[PDB]
Amino acid sequence: FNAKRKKKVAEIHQALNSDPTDVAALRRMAISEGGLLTDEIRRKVWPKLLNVNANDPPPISGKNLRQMSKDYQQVLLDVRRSLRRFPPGMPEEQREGLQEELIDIILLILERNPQLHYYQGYHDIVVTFLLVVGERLATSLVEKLSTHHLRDFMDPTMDNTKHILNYLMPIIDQVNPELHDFMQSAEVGTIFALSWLITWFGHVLSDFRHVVRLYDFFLACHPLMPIYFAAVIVLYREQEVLDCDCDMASVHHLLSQIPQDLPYETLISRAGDLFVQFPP
Ligand code: BEF
Repeated sequence: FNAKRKKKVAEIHQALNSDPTDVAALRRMAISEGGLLTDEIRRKVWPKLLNVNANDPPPISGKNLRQMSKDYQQVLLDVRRSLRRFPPGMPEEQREGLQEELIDIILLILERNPQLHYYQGYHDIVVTFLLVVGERLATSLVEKLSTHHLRDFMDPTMDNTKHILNYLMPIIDQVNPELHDFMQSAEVGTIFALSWLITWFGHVLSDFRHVVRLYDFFLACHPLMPIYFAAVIVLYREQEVLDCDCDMASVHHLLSQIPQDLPYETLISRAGDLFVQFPP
């Protein structure tokens, strides 16, 4: 509704202009329907959700960032194969400048944080931020995300099948023991969910506008929330899975193929509920 949107926009403005900043009202707003509504609003709100300040604009990239980055060839390759992330209406020139900044953001964060290891798909998170909030803020926000919500993904000692994936099955079991037991016998594992988690579902929801609204939700929530969103998608598809061919090839095949037009607002609700009933 348009009356509701006007009220939500004024409530966001009231929260930004309060003392103290009413961050609690901003999480509520990010969690509730439509999330934060616009990128202009997100440029102000996302840094509050991650508790990052207007700060020393990241001690500049040193000179020769690219020349000293061992991951430059990998990052260049990943970024070049990411054109689909950009509005099809976006002029070629404008897009190629954003690709240049996307490379520099990733490389700068890696250089500032040598304990972090690049992974394929990281650029799907970084480009979303660059498109929403621009290059300086994308850098300081993603850096905060990289050292917290994404750290295990960027840790090569960390075994991603342990850790984050290890939550998915008990979650599904808590809510639907049949589906749990079914997927157990298919020996399907949890690897199917992994691409979703490390790219924050950029290839699960088609509409870029839906993806950014999901980032509102993830930024407002505890860092394990994406696993509950994965769980809720799997549970949504229960019938389709219970009608499957029961093996690691069938089960994988179906779940990996994402339905068009998922009810994201409903699934976002359900992920918050599930989070409450089976917390980390
Ligand atoms: F050009 Be792909 F590496 F098909």
